[PDB]
Amino acid sequence: AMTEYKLVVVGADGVGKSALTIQLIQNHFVDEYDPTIEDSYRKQVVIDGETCLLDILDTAGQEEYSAMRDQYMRTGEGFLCVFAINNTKSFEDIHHYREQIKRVKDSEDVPMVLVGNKCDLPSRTVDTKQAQDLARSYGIPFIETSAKTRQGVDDAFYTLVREIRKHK
Amino acid sequence: AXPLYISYDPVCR
Ligand SMILES: Nc1nc2c(ncn2[C@@H]2O[C@H](COP(=O)(O)OP(=O)(O)CP(=O)(O)O)[C@@H](O)[C@H]2O)c(=O)[nH]1
Ligand SMILES: [Mg+2]
Repeated sequence: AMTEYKLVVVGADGVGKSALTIQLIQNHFVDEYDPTIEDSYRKQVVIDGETCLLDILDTAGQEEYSAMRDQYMRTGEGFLCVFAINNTKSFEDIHHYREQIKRVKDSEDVPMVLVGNKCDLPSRTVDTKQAQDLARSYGIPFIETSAKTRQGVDDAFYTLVREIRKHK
Repeated sequence: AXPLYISYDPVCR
């Protein structure tokens, strides 16, 4: 009975939710052949010596009804809250995603990691001082990633699993 | 906005 961790990836349209997940699951950067519909994926990985299974919901179609999203938001054990470092509006949306997760989990204590994706781009508009101050106000880790180069991707998911391990 | 549509979230209702 290998430990299973249920993870959910949330964030504004276009921040790279699918790109982060597809690098971990399929070892490539998202292209026109990868599907765009919301789905869950499974992956066996070794994190700090523990062989475990990750079950990841990649959210999409945010305005439409989804029975899977309804189930997995309630059972999710940890959430990656993603913004893009070149899109201030996506960073401004983070607090709304976090407030919704707390509302649906009916708890003030939910494992989460703040992810600033697209860190390969020169056009940064969200400074790390602003993002780190937000993560510190929530008591959660902050990591910057590039799903394109894969920088930080595996570490973002492993960091979230480390936060889930502290919940219990 | 939600931001996600979740059927049992009171804000979505
Ligand atoms: N430069 C760069 N572009 C990225 C990165 N990650 C994703 N992108 C680009 O951003 C766009 C959206 O990526 P995608 O992974 O589909 O984002 P998403 O958040 O799942 C989109 P949706 O909310 O509609 O499902 C694509 O054009 C993709 O190539 C990154 O790390 N760097
Ligand atoms: Mg997507």
